[PDB]
Amino acid sequence: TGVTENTICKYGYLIQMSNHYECKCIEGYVLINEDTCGKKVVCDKVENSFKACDEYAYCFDLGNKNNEKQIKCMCRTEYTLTAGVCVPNVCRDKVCGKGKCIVDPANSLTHTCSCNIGTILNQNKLCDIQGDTPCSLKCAENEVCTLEGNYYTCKED
Repeated sequence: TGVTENTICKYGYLIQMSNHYECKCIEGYVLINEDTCGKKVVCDKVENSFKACDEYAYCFDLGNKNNEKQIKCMCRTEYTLTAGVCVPNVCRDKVCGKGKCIVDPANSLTHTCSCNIGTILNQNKLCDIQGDTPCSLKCAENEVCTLEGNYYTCKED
């Protein structure tokens, strides 16, 4: 199973889309897993290899028959680039319309689309249908569900 209403996001907070929950990271952090974030690290040392450097990305160093550092921010294993951002392999060059491609929690072998609020998912797994999903987050004390762009999130009053 992926992110649910009771999922705890390490160094991140819960957001709600039309048909799924997701974890979004605190300032200065990026996603390692669906529910885990780590500090965004600058890839400028071999000592920093495999540290978080972007969403689903970690620092990677190449020894191209060299002694110099050849380091870049690379998609973690089981992830690949799509539209300039690392995505799950099941999301390789997949489109969602008004939504975000994710791993399908009901079947890890396929992808699905987490649709922006105001759009629901069509039977072809495209976010191109107009529907309004109510907010189902459990917000903390002195907090209220707030629509921030494409996703609901709990915000302070």
